Amino acid sequence: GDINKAMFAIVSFETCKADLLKEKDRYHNLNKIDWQSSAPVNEPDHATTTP
Amino acid sequence: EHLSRELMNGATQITEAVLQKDLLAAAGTVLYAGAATSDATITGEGSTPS
Repeated sequence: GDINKAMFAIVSFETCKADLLKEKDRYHNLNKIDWQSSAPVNEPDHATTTP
Repeated sequence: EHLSRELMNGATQITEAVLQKDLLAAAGTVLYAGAATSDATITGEGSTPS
């Protein structure tokens, strides 16, 4: 019943490649990402208003 | 993940094929190559192949 006692929290958000490239040093393994296969249409769990 | 991905790809392929067949069946201006006048007449052998 207390948020401060929670062990973990997991969030799903939408980004593009330019957003990740805004801070290049922060992220690794960008070249292995499959941008076609991880579209919002593939993942049903994420709830969004995007067509 | 793999099962879900293949399921969704199948869905998109099916819907596109369904649209295409309706487009072909609802054509307004129809031309038959050669001397054919109906789908049964198209023939590849003769004086005038289709």
